[PDB]
Amino acid sequence: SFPEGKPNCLLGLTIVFTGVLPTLERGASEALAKRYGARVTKSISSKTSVVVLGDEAGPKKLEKIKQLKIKAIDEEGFKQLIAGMPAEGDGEAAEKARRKLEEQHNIATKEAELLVKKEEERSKKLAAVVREEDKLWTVKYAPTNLQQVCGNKGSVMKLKNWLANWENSKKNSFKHAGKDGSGVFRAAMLYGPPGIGKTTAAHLVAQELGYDILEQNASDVRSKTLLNAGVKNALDNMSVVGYFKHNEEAQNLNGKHFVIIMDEVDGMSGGDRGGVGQLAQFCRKTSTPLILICNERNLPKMRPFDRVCLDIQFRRPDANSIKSRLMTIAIREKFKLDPNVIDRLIQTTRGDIRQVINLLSTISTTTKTINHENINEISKAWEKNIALKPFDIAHKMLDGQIYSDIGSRNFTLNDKIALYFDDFDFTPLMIQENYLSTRPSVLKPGQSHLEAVAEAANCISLGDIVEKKIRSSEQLWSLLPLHAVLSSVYPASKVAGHMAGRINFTAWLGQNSKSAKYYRLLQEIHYHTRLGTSTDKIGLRLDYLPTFRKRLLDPFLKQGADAISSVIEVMDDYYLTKEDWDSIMEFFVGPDVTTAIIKKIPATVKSGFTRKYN
Amino acid sequence: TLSLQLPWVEKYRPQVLSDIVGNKETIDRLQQIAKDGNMPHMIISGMPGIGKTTSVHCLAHELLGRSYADGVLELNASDDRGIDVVRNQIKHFAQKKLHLPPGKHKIVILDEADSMTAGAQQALRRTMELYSNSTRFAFACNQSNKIIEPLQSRCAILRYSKLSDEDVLKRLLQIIKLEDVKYTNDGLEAIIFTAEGDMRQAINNLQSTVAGHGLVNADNVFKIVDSPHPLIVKKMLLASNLEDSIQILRTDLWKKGYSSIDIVTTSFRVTKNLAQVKESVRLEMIKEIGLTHMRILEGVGTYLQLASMLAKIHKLNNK
Amino acid sequence: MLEAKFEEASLFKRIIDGFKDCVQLVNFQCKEDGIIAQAVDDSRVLLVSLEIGVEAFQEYRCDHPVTLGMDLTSLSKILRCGNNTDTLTLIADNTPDSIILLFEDTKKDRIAEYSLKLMDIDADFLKIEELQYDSTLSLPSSEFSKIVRDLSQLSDSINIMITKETIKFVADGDIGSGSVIIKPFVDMEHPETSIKLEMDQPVDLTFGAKYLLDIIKGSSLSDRVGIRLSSEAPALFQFDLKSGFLQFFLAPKFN
Amino acid sequence: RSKENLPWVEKYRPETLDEVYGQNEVITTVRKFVDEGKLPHLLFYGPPGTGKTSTIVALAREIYGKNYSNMVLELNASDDRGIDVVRNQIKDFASTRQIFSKGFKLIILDEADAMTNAAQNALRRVIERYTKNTRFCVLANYAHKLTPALLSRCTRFRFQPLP
DNA sequence: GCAGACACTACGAGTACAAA
DNA sequence: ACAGACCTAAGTCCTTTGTACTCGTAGTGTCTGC
DNA sequence: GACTTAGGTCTGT
Ligand SMILES: Nc1ncnc2c1ncn2[C@@H]1O[C@H](COP(=O)(O)OP(=O)(O)OP(O)(O)=S)[C@@H](O)[C@H]1O
Ligand SMILES: Nc1ncnc2c1ncn2[C@@H]1O[C@H](COP(=O)(O)OP(=O)(O)OP(O)(O)=S)[C@@H](O)[C@H]1O
Ligand SMILES: Nc1ncnc2c1ncn2[C@@H]1O[C@H](COP(=O)(O)OP(=O)(O)OP(O)(O)=S)[C@@H](O)[C@H]1O
Ligand SMILES: [Mg+2]
Ligand SMILES: [Mg+2]
Ligand SMILES: [Mg+2]
Repeated sequence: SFPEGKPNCLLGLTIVFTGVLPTLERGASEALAKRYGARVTKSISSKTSVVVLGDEAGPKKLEKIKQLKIKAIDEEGFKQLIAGMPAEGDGEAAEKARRKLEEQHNIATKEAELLVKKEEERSKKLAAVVREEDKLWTVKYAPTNLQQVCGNKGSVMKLKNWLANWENSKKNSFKHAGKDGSGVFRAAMLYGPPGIGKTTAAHLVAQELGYDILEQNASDVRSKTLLNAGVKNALDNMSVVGYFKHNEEAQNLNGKHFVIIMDEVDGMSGGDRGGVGQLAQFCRKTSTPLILICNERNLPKMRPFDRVCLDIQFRRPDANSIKSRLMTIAIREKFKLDPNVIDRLIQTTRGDIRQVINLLSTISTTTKTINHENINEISKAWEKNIALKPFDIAHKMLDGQIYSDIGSRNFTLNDKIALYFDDFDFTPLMIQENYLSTRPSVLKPGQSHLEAVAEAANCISLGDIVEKKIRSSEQLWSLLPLHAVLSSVYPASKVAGHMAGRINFTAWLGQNSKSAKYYRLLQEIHYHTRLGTSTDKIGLRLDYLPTFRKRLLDPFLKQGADAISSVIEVMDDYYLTKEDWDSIMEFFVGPDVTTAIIKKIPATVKSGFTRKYN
Repeated sequence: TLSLQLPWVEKYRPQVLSDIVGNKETIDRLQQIAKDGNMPHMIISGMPGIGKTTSVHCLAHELLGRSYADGVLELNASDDRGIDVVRNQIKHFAQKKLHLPPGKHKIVILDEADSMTAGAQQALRRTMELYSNSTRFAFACNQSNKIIEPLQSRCAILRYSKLSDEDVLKRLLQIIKLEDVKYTNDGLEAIIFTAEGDMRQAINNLQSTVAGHGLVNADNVFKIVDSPHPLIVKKMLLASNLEDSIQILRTDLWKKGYSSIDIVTTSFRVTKNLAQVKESVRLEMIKEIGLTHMRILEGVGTYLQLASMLAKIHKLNNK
Repeated sequence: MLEAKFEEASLFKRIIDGFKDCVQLVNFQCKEDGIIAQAVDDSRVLLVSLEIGVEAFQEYRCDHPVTLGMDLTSLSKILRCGNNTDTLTLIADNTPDSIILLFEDTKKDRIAEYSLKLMDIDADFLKIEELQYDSTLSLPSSEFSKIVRDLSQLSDSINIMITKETIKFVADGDIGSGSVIIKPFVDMEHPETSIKLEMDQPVDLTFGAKYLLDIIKGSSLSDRVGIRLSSEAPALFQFDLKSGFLQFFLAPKFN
Repeated sequence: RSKENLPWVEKYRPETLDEVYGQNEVITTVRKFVDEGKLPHLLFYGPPGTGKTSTIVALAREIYGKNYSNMVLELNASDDRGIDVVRNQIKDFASTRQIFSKGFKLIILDEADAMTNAAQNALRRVIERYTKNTRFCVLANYAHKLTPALLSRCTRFRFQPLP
C-alpha cells in the first residue's frame, strides 16, 4: 500500500490527520507519519505545515484551514508525500529538529557515561550489599534529586517552595499566606495518575531541605486507633534518629524535625469511624509538615481533605520530557531504542514512566532492538485498559463513528456493553442527559431527529423498568447485560452522531436530592398541620399551600406591618413555626414564585414579624 | 475401589517450561528470565486452561532450584487473602532473610489474584516496592480489570491467549503416545472442537472418553461430551423460516432438557457475539430476548414464551 | 557460629516482654563483649539500647562477629514455649538464616529446639554519645509505673518539672487534670525505697504518654529506674541489669 | 414409620444404581468409572426430578457401602454457600484422612448453582490441589449460575428428561 | 478472692452485584 | 521579558434496595498474677 | 468536530 521512504523523511513537518482515510485508520496514519519523524498535533494552527484530509472533514477545522491558509492533501497525496521528501527532512525547520535530536542523543550519552563512572566507583569501593543487577530497572534508575524528575516541573518547584517557607509560615502562625500563597495551608497533597513520581518528588524535596523523613503507608495503617497513636504522637515530638544524626553540625536546623510523607492515603477507611475523615482533624493542628499522597483525589471518601490542604495536581508527563530518560537507560542497558517509537510507548502506557520502564525491561530480554516493526504488537499487548471517566463513556457512546458499518467491526457490540459495564451507575444517567444534545449522523432515510429522540426516550423508559426490576427486592442482577442495551447502547445508537455542545453531567442526582429535601420539609409541615387538616401529604401541596399563601404572605404585601398579629393567629391555628413559614413559601412554582416577593417586603415588617412571634 | 489414579490433567502437568505449548513468545521470555534471573513483578492474565498457573510454577521452580520450599510462597483464593495476609503473612515472608543464588530472589505466587480485596490490593502496593530487592511478586488471574491500576503499574503485564487447535492437537498427541490410547482423527478433531481452546477441558474430555468407551472416536466423544449449546442456539436464531427454528428449539433444546433460562441467556450472548447480522437488527432481537428473559425470570418459563420470542425475532428479520 | 547459654530462660522472656510493645523489629549484634542491640521506634521518637555481657552467660562462644535480625513478637512467642527453670541456649550457624533456641532441663531429659527465622533489617548503627545531664534521678520502678499509668488516663502528655528538691508530674486533659508531687527521701533501713536526686540545673519537660508507658513496661527488669533529663536533649530512662541495661532515649514535645 | 409412612416420592427413592432408570448412559459410564477406579470430578446437570441426587447417593452407597453418611461430605449448597464453608469444612475434609476406612473422599455439593461466585472462585483451587485424595461432585439444575472455571474442572453429564 | 490481659465472638458500617 | 503562540493534559462530577464479605470497634468470657 | 482550564516550551518583538 504505502510506499517506503528514506529514514526520517517526514522530519520537521507538522501533520494533522483530520480527514477520514479509506485505507488507514487514524492511529495507523499517525504511526506511519511518526515513523518518519513527523509531528502530529490535534489542533490545526498557524504552524501546521500540512493537513491530511481525503474527505469527511469537520466544518470547524475546515474554517480553521480556510483562515490559516494551510496546505492540504489527501491519502494518495500522503502516499506521494512519504516517499518524495529527503532523509532527515534542506529546510530550516528540519535543521532545528535535527539539532534537537542530536542534542538529546548527546545528553543521553553523557548521562550514560556518568552512570558507568558511578558503577566503576562503586566497584572500586566494593573491592576495597545487593548487586546492582539484582535491582529492578525502576529502582536502580530512581531519581536521586529533583533535577532528574521528568515532567511536572512546576509541581515539584511549588512543593519545594512550600516546604522551604513552611518554617517562615509557622513563625507567622500560618495566618499570612505569603507571596506564593501555599503558606496558609498546614498540609499539602500530591494527587495524580499513578507512577508520575509523587513519592519520589516528596522524598527528594524533603531530603534536600534537610528534614527527617518519616514514611507511613496509609493503606497499611488506616484504622483510627493506630493512626492516632502513631502519627498523633509523631506530630509534635523531635527525632531521636535525627538528634543523634549529627546535630552538632549547624548546616541543617531542620534535621531534628519531621516530615511525614503519607503514601496511599486513598486507602484509608471511610466514614466518621474511619480514619479518612479523622486525618483532616490532624492537619488542622500540626507542628510538623504533612505531605499526603493519593491517586484518586476526586473520591467521595476524600471530601474532608479539600479545605485543609494545598492541593497539587501531578499530571501525566508529556513524551518529550521522558525521551531523554529512556535514551539514557537505553544507551546504558545495550538495547537499541529509536526515538520515533517512544511517543507511542507512552501512549501505550498512559504517562506511567514506571510501566514504560518495566515494559522496556521485560521486552529487551528477548528482542534487543525496539523498532517500528514490532511496536504495534507491543502496544496491542501492553496497552493499559483503564476505566474511562463517565464523560468519556458519554463521548464514545454518543459518537457516530462507533455505530457505523465500518466502525461496528472495529468496536463490536460487546465492547459497547463493556463501556457501559465500566461504570454501571452513571452511564444510564449520562446518556439520558446527553442523548438530546447531539447532531445525529445515523438517521435512517425518512427519519428526522425528533423521531430518533422519541425512540431513544422509549428505550430509556424500558431501561428504567429493567433497572427497577434489577434494583428492587427481587434483585434480578442477571438482567444487567440487558440493562446495558436498553438504557445506554440502543438510545445512543438511535441518536448517534457528533456532539453539538458540551457533555453535561447528570442533573437527575441534584434534582432528586432537592426533591427529597422538599419532601422532607413537606412532611414536617403536613404533620404539624395534621391535627386540623384532613388531607394527605400531596393534597396539602396541591391545594392548601396556594391558599395558605394568600393568608400568610399576601397580608404582608398589601395591608402592611399590622398584618403580623392576624398572620400569627392563622399560624397558631395550625402550629406553624417561622421555619414552617419559610418552607411553605418555598414550594410554589411558575407564576406564584415568592423568592422576589419576600425580598420586596421591607425589612421592618420582617423584623417585627420575627420579634412578635418570638 | 479404595484408591484412585491421578487425572491426566495433573499427572501430565508440565514440569518444565518447554512443555507448555501455546503463547510461545511469553514462554520463551519466561525461559530467558529463568536462565538469566532477575524476574520482575508480573501479572499473568487470560482465559481458563491455557497454562497460567503451570507457567508461573515452572518459572518459580526453575528460578529457585532446591530453594522452592522456602523462597516460594503460595497464596490461593482458598486461603484468607484479606488485608490481614498482607500485613501479617506477606509482610513477614518478604522481610525474611534467605540466602539464594546470585540472580534469583524469593517469589510470592498469588493464584486467583482477581478475588483479592480492594484493601489488600492497596496494602500490597508498598510491600511490593519496599521489599522488591529480596522478593518478587507474581499474580495470576482470569480478569486483569479486577486488579487495581496502581498494582498493574508496578508489574509486567503478560496476557495469554486462547490456544490454537494445532497446539492442542500436539499436546493431545503427546499424551496419546505416552498413555498408548487408541484414537481416530475424527475423535481428536471432535475433542479439540468441544474443548474450544481450553486445554484442560481437552485433556479431561479425552481421559473421560478413554475411560468410558475405550476408543477416541467421533461417536464416543460426542456421546460423552455434548455438542456446544451456543452452536445450536446460534443455529436456532439464524434460521430462515420460523417453523425450522421452532423445530430446532423443540427437538434440540426443549426435548433434550435444557432449561428456559439457559436458552434465553445463551440466545442473548450469541446475539451480542454474532457478526453477520447488522448491529441494528442484533440490537432489536436483543430487546426481544430481553423481554423474554424478564418473563422467564418472573416465573413464566414455558415453550410458549420462547416460541413467541423466536416469532418476534423472525418478524424483525422479515421486515 | 554462636553458642550462648543462659542460666535461666525467664530473664530473656522478661527482657523481651519489656520492650516488645513499642518496637517490632530489632538487630542483635553479637560481639565478644556480649549482645549489643539498638532499635529505633517506628515513629522514630524512641530508641532502645540493650547490652548483655559475657558475665551474664554461663558459656558464651562466638567465632566471627555476626548480627541477628529478629522480630520481637516471634521471639516472644518462642520464649513463651520454654519453662521457667530451663537453660536457653542460642545456637547460630555460619551465614545465619535462623537462630536455634534450645530449652533444656537437667532434671528431666526434655529438650525443646525452636528455630526462629532471621529477619533482614537494614538500618544504620547510629552512634551514641553521653552528655552532661541537668537532672539525674533514681526512683522505685513500681512507684513510677503507678504515676505514669494514673496520669495517662486523663491526658496524653506527662510534664515532669524538677523544681528544687521536688519532682512533679502534671497531666492536662480534655476532661480533668492531674498532678502528683514527689519529695526526695533516703531511707537507710530499706535502700530500695530510697529516692535519689541530683540537680545541676532545674528542668521542665513534657513527654508523650504512650512512649512513657512503653518505658514503664520495663519495670520487671530492675527495681530502680534511672532518669537522666536535659532540656534540649532526649531523656534517658535506664533499667539496669546485672551485666547491662535497657536504655530508652525519648524525645520531648516542642516547647 | 418403617419407610412406609413417607410420601411416595421419598419412599420410592432409589437406593442402588440399578434402580435408577432413564439415564442409562450416565449410570453405565459412572459404574465403569468407579469399577476401574478412574472416577473424575462429576457435574450432573439436569431438570428437576430427573434423578441426580438419587444417582449420586446410590453411587456413594455402592462405592463406600452402607455407612456412606459418615464417609462422604454431603453439603446442601443452598443452606451454606459462603466462602467460610469452602475454607473451613470443605478444605479440612479434603485434606485429612478418613475416620472409618481407608480410601478416597467424596464431596457431594447439592444445588451448587446457588453457590456464591466468591465460594466457587475459592473452590476452583480446592478441587485442583487435593485431587490426590478427594473428588468433587456438583449437582445443578442451571449451569448458567455456575462459574465457567468450575465447569472446566468437572466432567459434565447431562440428565435427559425421563422417556 | 480479686482485678487486669490478651484472645474470641458479636455488632456495625461500607461496597459490589456481569461477561468473557 | 512577556504576553502571545503553539500544543497537550485535564476537569466538568453521587441515589435505595437483598444477601454475602470484610474489617475495625466494642463486648464478652476466661487464664494468670498478687 | 465538545466546552473551559490549565501546563510546558519557543520564538518574536
Ligand atoms: N517523573 C519521573 N521521572 C523519573 N522516574 C520516574 C518518574 N515517575 C516515576 N518514576 C519512576 O517510578 C518509580 C516509582 O515512582 P513513584 O513516586 O512511586 O510513583 P507514584 O506517583 O508514587 O505512583 P503510586 O505509588 O502508584 S501513587 C520511581 O522510583 C522512578 O524510578
Ligand atoms: N499450554 C499448555 N500446555 C500444556 N498443558 C496445558 C496448557 N494449558 C493448560 N494445560 C493443562 O491444563 C492444566 C491446568 O493448567 P493451569 O495453568 O492450572 O490452568 P490456568 O491456565 O491457570 O487456568 P485456571 O487454573 O482456571 S486460573 C495443566 O496442568 C495442564 O495439564
Ligand atoms: N431416574 C429415576 N429413577 C427412579 N426414580 C426417580 C428417578 N428420578 C427421580 N425419581 C424419583 O423422584 C425422586 C426425586 O429424585 P431426586 O434425585 O431427588 O431429584 P433431582 O434429580 O435431584 O432433581 P432436583 O432435586 O430438583 S435438582 C426420587 O426420590 C425418586 O422417587
Ligand atoms: Mg506512591
Ligand atoms: Mg490457575
Ligand atoms: Mg436434588
